[PDB]
Amino acid sequence: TPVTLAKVIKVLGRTGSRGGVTQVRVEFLEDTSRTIVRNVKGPVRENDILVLMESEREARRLR
Amino acid sequence: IKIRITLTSTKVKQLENVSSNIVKNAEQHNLVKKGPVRLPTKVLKISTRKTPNGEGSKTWETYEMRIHKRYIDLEAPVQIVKRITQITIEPGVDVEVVVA
Amino acid sequence: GRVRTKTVKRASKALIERYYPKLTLDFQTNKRLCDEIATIQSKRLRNKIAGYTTHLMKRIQKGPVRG
Amino acid sequence: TPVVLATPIPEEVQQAQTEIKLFNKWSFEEVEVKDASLVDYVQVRQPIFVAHTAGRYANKRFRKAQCPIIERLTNSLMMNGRNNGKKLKAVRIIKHTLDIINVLTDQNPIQVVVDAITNTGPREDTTRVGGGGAARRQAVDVSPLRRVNQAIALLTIGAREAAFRNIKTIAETLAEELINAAKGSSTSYAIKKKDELERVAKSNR
Amino acid sequence: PGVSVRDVAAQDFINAYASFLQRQGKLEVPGYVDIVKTSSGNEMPPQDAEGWFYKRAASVARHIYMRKQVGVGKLNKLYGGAKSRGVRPYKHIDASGSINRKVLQALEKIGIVEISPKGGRRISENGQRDLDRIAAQTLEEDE
Amino acid sequence: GQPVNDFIDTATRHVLMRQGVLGIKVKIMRDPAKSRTGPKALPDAVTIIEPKEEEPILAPSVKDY
Amino acid sequence: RRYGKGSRQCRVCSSHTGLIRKYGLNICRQCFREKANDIGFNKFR
Amino acid sequence: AVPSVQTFGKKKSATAVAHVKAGKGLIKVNGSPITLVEPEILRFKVYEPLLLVGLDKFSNIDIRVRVTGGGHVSQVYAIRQAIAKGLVAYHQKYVDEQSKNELKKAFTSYDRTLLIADSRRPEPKKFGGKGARSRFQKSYR
RNA sequence: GAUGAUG
RNA sequence: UAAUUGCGAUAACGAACGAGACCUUAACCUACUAAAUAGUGGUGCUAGCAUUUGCUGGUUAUCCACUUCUUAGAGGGACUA
RNA sequence: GACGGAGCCAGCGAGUCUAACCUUGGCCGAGAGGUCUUGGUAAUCUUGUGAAACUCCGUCGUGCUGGGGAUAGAGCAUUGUAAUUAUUGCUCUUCAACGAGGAAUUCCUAGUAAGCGCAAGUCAUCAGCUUGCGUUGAUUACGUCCCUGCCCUUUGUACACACC
Repeated sequence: TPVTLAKVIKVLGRTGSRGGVTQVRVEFLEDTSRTIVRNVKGPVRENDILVLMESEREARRLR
Repeated sequence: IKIRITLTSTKVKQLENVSSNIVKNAEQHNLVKKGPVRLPTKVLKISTRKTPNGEGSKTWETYEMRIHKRYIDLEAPVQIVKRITQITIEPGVDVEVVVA
Repeated sequence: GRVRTKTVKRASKALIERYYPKLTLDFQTNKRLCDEIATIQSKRLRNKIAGYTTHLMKRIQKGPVRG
Repeated sequence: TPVVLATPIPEEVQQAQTEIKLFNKWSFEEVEVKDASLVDYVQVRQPIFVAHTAGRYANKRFRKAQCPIIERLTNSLMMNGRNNGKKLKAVRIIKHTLDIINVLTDQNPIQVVVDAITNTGPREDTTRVGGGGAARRQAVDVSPLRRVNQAIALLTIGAREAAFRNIKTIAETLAEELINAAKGSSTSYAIKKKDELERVAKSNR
Repeated sequence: PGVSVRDVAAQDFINAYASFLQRQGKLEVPGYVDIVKTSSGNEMPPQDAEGWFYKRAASVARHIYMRKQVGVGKLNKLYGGAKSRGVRPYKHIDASGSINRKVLQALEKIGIVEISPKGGRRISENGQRDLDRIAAQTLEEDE
Repeated sequence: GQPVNDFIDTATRHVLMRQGVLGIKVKIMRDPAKSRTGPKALPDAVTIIEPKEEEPILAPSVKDY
Repeated sequence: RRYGKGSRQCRVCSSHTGLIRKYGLNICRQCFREKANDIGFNKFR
Repeated sequence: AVPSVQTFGKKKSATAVAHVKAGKGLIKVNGSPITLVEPEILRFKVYEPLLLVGLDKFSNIDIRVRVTGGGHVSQVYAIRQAIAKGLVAYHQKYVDEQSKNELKKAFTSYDRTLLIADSRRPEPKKFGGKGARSRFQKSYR
């Protein structure tokens, strides 16, 4: 299957019961002007490029 | 006459008053000397448990006592050494003099 | 943290109300004035007191400060 | 012409006076890997000599990104306790392993390391989520820095387990682990584990 | 240019000199070399039962060169090792005095070392000539 | 802090009664302003010299000599 | 008597146990703490 | 008198006293050529100052170092720093400023330890454990 | 918005 | 904010202990005062190897000078400028 | 990785009055140790405490094996009036459990964890202990209130021995 790439444009604060996840807003490299909210497992900053296996999911949150 | 003037104490300020008094006293007489050679400080230690009975969390305490030895070499006649040994009595400082 | 205590905030406050003309916007000069103007018991405290005073002169430059 | 000095300095070392090569052999001027999501977290843009730097990279959050990836591979071999410390063995073991790689493949040995890493970082992982005690996994993404960190772990862990009670010396097991991983071959222990984690991550979406 | 012993690696020099003494055959071998072990810390005798003695003599000859004076004690320390002690942990254990003594006695007879004031042995004039001649030989064989 | 070893004197004594022993502990804090040797006040005290009143000039003047 | 635990005693309380002998003080550990200020052993670090 | 300069460098307990004077390119550590430094693997650390600038700069100078204290690794870091500092102190006194600045730029851009010592120092052990921050195992039953 | 008695 | 640390608000106003200050110890000073019971260099005597004025060494009863490395006394330095 | 030869580097400390202490050096012995001298009441001597891990070159070659040295026999020495229920040290022989460990559970955020040893306390003798010291030196957070607990406010209580 293919993969798609997006770029973090903001960090929206830690999530997870034990604090191990981070909430991020991404920006697709191609067909930009589409932005999704999803979760990350390790340390993450702005400008980092992520490899999303699938695109159309959006992440739950504690609030 | 050659002399060595070893000084010692457990409190520097007094040791400095007596030693500095020695160099000023000699320099007005324009004697020849080796300035005060300050030897390394030696620090004693006693580490012991705080508790006097052997119960409670294991906790240790450390103490210290310090020694500030100096020595000064002089070359002066006898008539002046006689009084050099008699000047500068200050509590807390021990002074010893070795001739030749 | 870099939060000063009241023994620093008040000491600097007393200096400005009595020595504004002589203070400047420079740490080093203010360091030497505090030796001629106030009796302080340590090098550490003296640096901190002067440092806040410099910070307050900068505030007064942009506009008056309450207190 | 090479400089002449009162104390002789061999000519082979004097050749490095115009460019820096790791262990005096392998070069840095052609190594780039296409995975665009990791160009900011694999340090192959500052050449070094001996893969022994003594850097202060633990004091701030992301400073470990600037450590050359060759030394961060070196650093992970000092494990399973008895070998904690003993960094010199690590500098020597990396030396043998690289020489082996260029024998077995005729490609730049550093390039093999960067390719193997970029093919091993798991893209999708999972976390435990629940309330009151009942626990179920959840699908999440994986950050750039962490793909490198976990990539090296799988590589040195796979090489080390192989070297145990096995005739092949440590330098080799890492050499064959690295060759396969960059080849994207299921025989590699690193790639096996990347697929297993991703498969579980997909079932729990 | 010239040459000094310090201009050649220790391993290269020690191997070259041990061969030389073995060949000339003018150094005394104490005879019980085939029985003893060089330090109590060890658990087996040296492997090279042929030329381990001429190897020890090669090291000690150089060691005097570098320093001013040495003794049986300095050499017990220098060649000491870590005892095992089985269940209990390790500890430094000094080497064998007899070997390190009879090497020092042997060296004087062949003329490489002489006693010196302050105690301990000392590199003699002759010893320097012996060790430096060979040094130039090792370097010349860099091919 | 250090001021304890500078400005405090203490003593602990035992007293014998028919009920049983009991202890008395006394602490005296000497005034630092009166100190003959050592610091003259606590580490955290700051005092400022009162400035002298100054009046401006009328017009610049020079004095000859 | 020429050696052993019983050859020695605290110079203050004649206790056989805990005696500290470094620097030839020969005082028991409980007694050292009380007398340290006067003996000259202060507590710094 | 012959032009000369003195410098030093440190890491942990290692200290290397480097003496420099105008000469013919001699470079020696502890009375042996630089080439014979040990442990072998870390030798290119000792070479590092010579390469990063160019062997040309060393042709007219003699450097003799003597190192004491520390261990087999910290010493090699003392040696390289004594060589780097010695060369820049020689250009400080006997050559123009523009050259001194450029030489410091080459070292700084590569590895700050060649000029400025490492600030790290060890921490004391505390009672109740085997080390600075480790503690003995605890038991409840 | 699993389970969690007792001295 | 590490802090009942401060900004402030305000039927409370002004104070006291605790924290901070403080003391010890570690990191810098080619700046001060010195120092064969610490070191470095020069010169005397001197071994070995080359030899053009070299490389490495020895000499505590041979001397002289000096203080980067070593000891301290007294200071400087960081205050987030 | 074990073993055998070479390479070869610390810092904190300690040391002789109602007296034998730290011990260089020469000689003897495989070792332990013995013996004649010597320096130190100490930045002077022991002490560059030539420590261990370490590096280099070789023997071994996945084999309970040259990993491990527990358990036993036999002799040789030191300290002490006196060691047998072996104080300890040396030498040869014996050469077991252990193939990475179930539920559980402990410590740790950098010269830190972890690896390696040295001085001191104890001492006539005996560290697998403790207090310090250095030497080699990573991986992983820069967060959270899920578990275990702490601090402040609000709220309910039939608790006051105070949620046991």
